[PDB]
Amino acid sequence: GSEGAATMSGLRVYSTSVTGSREIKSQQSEVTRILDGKRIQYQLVDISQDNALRDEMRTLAGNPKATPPQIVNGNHYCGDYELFVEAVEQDTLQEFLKLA
Repeated sequence: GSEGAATMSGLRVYSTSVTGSREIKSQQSEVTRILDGKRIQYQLVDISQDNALRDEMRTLAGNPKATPPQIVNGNHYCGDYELFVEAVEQDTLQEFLKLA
């Protein structure tokens, strides 16, 4: 095994409540689900609430035509649902993010 100390990471999941795409939701629900199960410390950022977010998110990510979900670490941009799900599947979710 491996034990020592812990680290403080500001995980943020940029999701929305009002959407028509639908598919997005799935990604959002999933991300949160996986994150939930993984018991990862993160904060659900409702971009819907504040329109600004919608933008702030796009910028952070690096695309105006971006969409949720969106994983962010403190001031780092993990990636999208795919990038996330991918790692998760690869069992390297710790690498993708800013954990290790």
